[PDB]
Amino acid sequence: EVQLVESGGGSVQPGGSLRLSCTASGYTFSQEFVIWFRQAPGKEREIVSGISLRKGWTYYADSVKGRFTISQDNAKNTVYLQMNNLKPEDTAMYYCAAAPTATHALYFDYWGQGTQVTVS
Repeated sequence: EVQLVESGGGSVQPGGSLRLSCTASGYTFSQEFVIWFRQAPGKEREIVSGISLRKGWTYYADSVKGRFTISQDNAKNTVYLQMNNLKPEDTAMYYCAAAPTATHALYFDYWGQGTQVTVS
């Protein structure tokens, strides 16, 4: 009984900006870590960012550091991904996922239908 729903994608010019949302519902208290991952057609899933909701620790893929920022709003039970200075290489479907621990990518779960980001 946890569900995550992604929104906020769109088409933007190179250098532009989007804010994605990951809106959670259900008994989400166990799901202390949240990630955003992306998948482009014919490529493998890439984790772009993660956050510990309890401690505020963050992770970023090297190629998004300085461009993307993950944050949370607990009243809205939402995690956001600010994407600034977007690049063609960022084009993909974006999903969010959550887990009780931060040891294995495989344990992250509960992604929704994703949201498309296109940079051109």
